[PDB]
Amino acid sequence: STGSATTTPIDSLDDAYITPVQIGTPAQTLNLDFDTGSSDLWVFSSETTASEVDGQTIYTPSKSTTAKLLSGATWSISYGDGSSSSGDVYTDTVSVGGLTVTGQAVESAKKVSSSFTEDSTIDGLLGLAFSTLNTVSPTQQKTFFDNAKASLDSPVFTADLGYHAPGTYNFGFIDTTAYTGSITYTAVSTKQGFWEWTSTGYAVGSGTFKSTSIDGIADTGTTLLYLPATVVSAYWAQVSGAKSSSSVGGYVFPCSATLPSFTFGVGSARIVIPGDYIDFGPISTGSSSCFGGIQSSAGIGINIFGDVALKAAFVVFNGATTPTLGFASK
Ligand SMILES: NCc1ccc(C(F)(F)F)cc1
Repeated sequence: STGSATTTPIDSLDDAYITPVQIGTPAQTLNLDFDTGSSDLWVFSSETTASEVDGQTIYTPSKSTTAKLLSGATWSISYGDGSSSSGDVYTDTVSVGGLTVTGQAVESAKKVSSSFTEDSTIDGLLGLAFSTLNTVSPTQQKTFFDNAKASLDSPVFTADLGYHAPGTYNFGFIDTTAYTGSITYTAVSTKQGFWEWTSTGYAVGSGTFKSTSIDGIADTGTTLLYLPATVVSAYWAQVSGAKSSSSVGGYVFPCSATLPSFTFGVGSARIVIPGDYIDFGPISTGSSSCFGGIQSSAGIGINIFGDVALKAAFVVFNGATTPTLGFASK
C-alpha cells in the first residue's frame, strides 16, 4: 500500500510545515509537523493543561472507539531549541493520506512548553527518525514509518517541500514526475538515530566548489540550515553589510541586499539553494535588518540540513535494511 498527503507552510516565511493526520475512530483530524529529526508522535489532547492550549485542535481519546491506554507508559522529550513536552501514551489507529496503521503509539501531551502553546497552527509532531530515539518508557515505541514499513510497497518516504507553497509527503513509492534528472543516493549512519549523512562540499554563489566532508542530519523539523562556522563565515562574507549579531542570535544582513545562492554536494551531484530561500525577513516589524537562513552549528554540536536546504530538492528517505538518502533537483 501507499499514502500521499499535502504539506503546507504555517506562515509566509516557511517556518514549519503542517500535514493533516487522521487519528482515532471516528477520525479526528490534526495538523502535525512531520519531523525527521525526532521519533515521537505526540499531540495536544484533552489531557493537556488547559492554560497551555491556545487554539490547537486536540485529540480526545475518550471519543475514539479504537483508543487504548498504554498502561504505565510515559514519555518526556526535549528538542534542540529548548522546547519540551510530556504525558502518557495511548494506542490508536492513525492514517496519513490513505495509509493506515493500527495500534500506533499516540503520545498524549499533558504538559507542553511555551513555544508550542503560542503556535496555534501545529497540533503536534510526527517523528520520522529511527525508533531508537523514541522516548516512551519503559517500553520503547515504533514510529509511524516503522509500523507502516511491512505493508508499504517500498520501505521509503519522500519529502517534497515547497518554497512559499504547499508540498507533498509520499509513503511507499517514488513519484518520478516530481523531480528532474537522476536521484543521487548517499549512505546513512543510524548510529545516533538520525538520518545522518555526509555532504561532499559546498559553493557560494558562482564561486568554486570546495570539496570538504560535512557530516549532518536531514531534518524536516528544523527551519534553517546549520553548518560549521568556517562555511557560514565564507557565505556571509559575500553579502555587503552582513554581520553576526549577539543580540539577535545569528547572522543578519541589510534587507536591501541580494543574497547569493548556496550549493551543497551529494556525492558527485550538486543541489543549488536559491538566494531567495535564505532570506527570512526583518528581525522585527519595520526593521531594515533581515535574518539569514544559513547559521552556524557551533552552538549545537551537529550540522543540520533543515527546511532551507531540503525544500530545494526532492528527498528520498530510503528505510531499507541498509538505509540511504536520495537527493534530486526539482
Ligand atoms: N527536529 C528535531 C531535532 C531537533 C534538534 C536536534 C538537535 F539539536 F539535537 F540536533 C535534532 C533533531
